[PDB]
Amino acid sequence: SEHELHDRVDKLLAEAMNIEDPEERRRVLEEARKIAEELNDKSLILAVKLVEKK
Amino acid sequence: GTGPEEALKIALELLRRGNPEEARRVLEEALEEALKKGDPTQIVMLAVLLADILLHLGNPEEARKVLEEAFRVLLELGNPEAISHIATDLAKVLELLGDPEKAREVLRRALKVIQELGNPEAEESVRERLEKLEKG
Ligand SMILES: [Zn+2]
Ligand SMILES: [Zn+2]
Repeated sequence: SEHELHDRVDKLLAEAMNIEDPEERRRVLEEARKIAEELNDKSLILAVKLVEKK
Repeated sequence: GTGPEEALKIALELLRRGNPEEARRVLEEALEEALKKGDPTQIVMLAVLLADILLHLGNPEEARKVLEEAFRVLLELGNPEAISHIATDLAKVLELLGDPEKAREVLRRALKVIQELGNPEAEESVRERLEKLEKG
């Protein structure tokens, strides 16, 4: 289940990388952050933060 | 032209629409260029998506090759956050391949470079991965 959840985050982060509407982009990144912090997995949280910064 | 971001978007759609092999080839081509000319975030997300698609296609050794190639490049690009993600996904694929010893080596090498770069969040991230290795 954890690997499936990691995959879900990675796909949301890949999606956010090309989203043009800034508010749509925030929402998708928030979906990713939500999963990562619910898992309390520091590496997945940091994966979201890397893309948030870009 | 189809930059890394455009290739990610196309691949996500093709994967979801039942075309994983075509998603794979779209990312393989983009990653080839990003490894020479792309920034660390572009490299990371192309590589972790491509590798996971290969994993679930049943090609885990190809997934490892993709992550290992990206890992070697990202170790020199000065971004500890990018190193954390690529090493985490590489170590997990090595575990799934039945090679936990190389998973440890990957994480220990990532931690050493991250410590040299100076980023406590990236270092706590890789340390936690080293702890959570007791899985299969
Ligand atoms: Zn997966
Ligand atoms: Zn990942």
